[PDB]
Amino acid sequence: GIGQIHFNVETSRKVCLDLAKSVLRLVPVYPLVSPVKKQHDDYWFVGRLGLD
Amino acid sequence: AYGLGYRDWWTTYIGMSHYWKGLTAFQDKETGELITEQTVLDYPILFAGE
Repeated sequence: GIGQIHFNVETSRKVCLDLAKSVLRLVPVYPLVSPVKKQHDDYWFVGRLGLD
Repeated sequence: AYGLGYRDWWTTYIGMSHYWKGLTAFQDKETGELITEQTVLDYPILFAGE
C-alpha cells in the first residue's frame, strides 16, 4: 500500500544517539543533589521527641 | 465494666509508650546532623510529536 514513510530500527537508534548527545551538551553534569550522601553503615538510626 | 457492678470511681495510669509525640531520624556518626525528610530524584523527559 503506502510505502517508505517511517524510519527503520537502525535509523531510530542513530537519531536517539543524536538526541542523547544534544541533551548531554545542554546539561553536561548531573544537576540533582541528595540529602543522604553516605552509605547506610555511616548513619545511626535514632529516635527523638518532637523537635525542640 | 459498668455491667459487672463497678461504680463511682476510675483511676487510669496513662502509659509510658503511647501518650507522647515523637520523631525518627538518621544521625551521622562524624557530625550530629539529623535527616528527617525524604525526596524523590528523577529526571522525566517528554516525547511529543508524530
